[PDB]
Amino acid sequence: SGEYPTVNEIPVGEVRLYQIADGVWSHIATQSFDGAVYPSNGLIVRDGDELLLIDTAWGAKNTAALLAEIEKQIGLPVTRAVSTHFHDDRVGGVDVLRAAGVATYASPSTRRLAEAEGNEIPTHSLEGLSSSGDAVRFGPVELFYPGAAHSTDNLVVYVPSANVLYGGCAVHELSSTSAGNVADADLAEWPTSVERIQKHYPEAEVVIPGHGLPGGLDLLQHTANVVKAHKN
Ligand SMILES: C[C@@H](c1cccc2c(-c3ccc(CS(C)(=O)=O)c(F)c3)c(C(=O)O)[nH]c12)N1C[C@H](CN2CC(N)C2)OC1=O
Ligand SMILES: [Zn+2]
Ligand SMILES: [Zn+2]
Repeated sequence: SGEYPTVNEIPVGEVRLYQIADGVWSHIATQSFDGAVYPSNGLIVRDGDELLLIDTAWGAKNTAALLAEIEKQIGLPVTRAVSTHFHDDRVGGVDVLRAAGVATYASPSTRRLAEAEGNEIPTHSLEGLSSSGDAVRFGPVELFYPGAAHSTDNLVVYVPSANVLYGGCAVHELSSTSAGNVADADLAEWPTSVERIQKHYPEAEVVIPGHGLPGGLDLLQHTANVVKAHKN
């Protein structure tokens, strides 16, 4: 009833949307992994009379449910999707998207990693993002490569019309107590990558993590704090 959704308020196998700003929503879904249940976020950005999707809903059935939820709540077609790194919470569901008319994109680094690990593979490569600090425009968003953090390929997304910073899994929520799933992370570089985000997007008003609650700019510093203490 208007609070940011959590695993306790999303019915089994469903997806919820949350209005972030004019023409900006997050999507929230839950998934099981290694015997525990986790939420995850993605983004939806209005692109004229179409929608840009950032990240899948962590699995094929969740991503089908996402599309249905968008049709119900928004009613504009999703025409393009970007996955912000190679893990299943970002790309699992790309095959569903691709069979629903959505053109799927990711960096060449994400595509290589997804292929190597047996995850679903976005169709199109996003050039111009291979060097730390790189940024490109993609419809109504800017895509930014901050450097290695949660993964070596992680991208962040900025919505300049609304000053919304979608950090993806490079950014953690304020309640976090450790740096999440660090299997593919660079803990030593991650603070430097977060500093790059803070320097590039100082006017961000909303910051959305890859998992958990949105907040303000403090999510960035909090992230650096939890990563440095996880590494220690
Ligand atoms: C599919 C993905 C994955 C699965 C399950 C949980 C998470 C988590 C995760 C997020 C938050 C918390 C709570 S908190 C910050 O701790 O308070 C938390 F507890 C965990 C994150 C993240 O942090 O983004 N992601 C996860 N995967 C899979 C993976 C395995 N790799 C692939 C091989 N190369 C080995 O690595 C990863 O990220
Ligand atoms: Zn990940
Ligand atoms: Zn994640």
